[PDB]
Amino acid sequence: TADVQQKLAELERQSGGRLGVALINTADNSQILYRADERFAMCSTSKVMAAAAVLKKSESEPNLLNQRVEIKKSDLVNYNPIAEKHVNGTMSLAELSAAALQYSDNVAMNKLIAHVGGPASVTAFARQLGDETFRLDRTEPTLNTAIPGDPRDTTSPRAMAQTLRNLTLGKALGDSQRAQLVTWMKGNTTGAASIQAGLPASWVVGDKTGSGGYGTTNDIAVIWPKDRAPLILVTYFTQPQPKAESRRDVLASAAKIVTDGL
Ligand SMILES: *C(=O)[C@@H](NC(=O)/C(=N\OC)c1csc(N)n1)[C@@H]1N[C@H](C(=O)O)[C@H](CS)CS1
Repeated sequence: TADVQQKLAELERQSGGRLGVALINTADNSQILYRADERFAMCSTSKVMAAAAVLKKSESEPNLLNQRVEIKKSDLVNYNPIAEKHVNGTMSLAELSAAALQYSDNVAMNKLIAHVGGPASVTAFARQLGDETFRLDRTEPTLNTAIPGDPRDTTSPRAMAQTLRNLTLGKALGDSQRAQLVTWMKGNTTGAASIQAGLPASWVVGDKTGSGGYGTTNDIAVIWPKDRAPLILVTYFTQPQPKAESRRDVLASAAKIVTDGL
């Protein structure tokens, strides 16, 4: 629609920030892009890549997901809703992926990064997927700084949508891993107010939210509307003021504007 671009434009200005958007309609492989080629701080939406990178590995390491991992009281960071229940205990990689994807647990992310060899190797996995834009550079919690102009821990809407389609729908992962990722994302607890709040209440959403400094509010989602082919929707939104508040409603409006007619 001619209007869509102009609507996202006004949405962006009224919202007073920088709005990145990339929608893939698997019905006709069409796309809606808005600043789809600019870098945005990923924030916790980065957690999908790390877990996917662990999933990839398990394909070539029968278990891997069952390996236990020590939760040291030293490990705790700023947001630890599941790990904190296992200090001086362990959690499987399967349990950390789940905890990272569905509760945005920051310790589990750090564990995931650990077991794939640091952020550079998670980036190396993105390259094995043909994603040339994704870069993980830091650990939790500092990778969420979202300091403007910084390129650390960023990607583009276009890159992340194609990648997320490859992971949840395509063949980046074996059939069993693909299904596990989708179950995990389908079970997220943090997304109710972001992409999902812009869709009909009946559609099924698997999403990973992200938030960070400068009012940065992100969400990346695979969507299965009833009686339709799925959509991949990346919405990234960032703000000038370092202490600007989150704006999850911006992401819902964006999802609102790009699905009108679907
Ligand atoms: C990841 O992007 C996730 N949050 C964090 O990583 C947090 N801090 O790291 C800098 C954090 C602070 S409070 C909190 N709940 N998380 C994003 N935060 C949102 C949110 O609504 O706060 C959800 C967690 S409910 C996941 S996204």
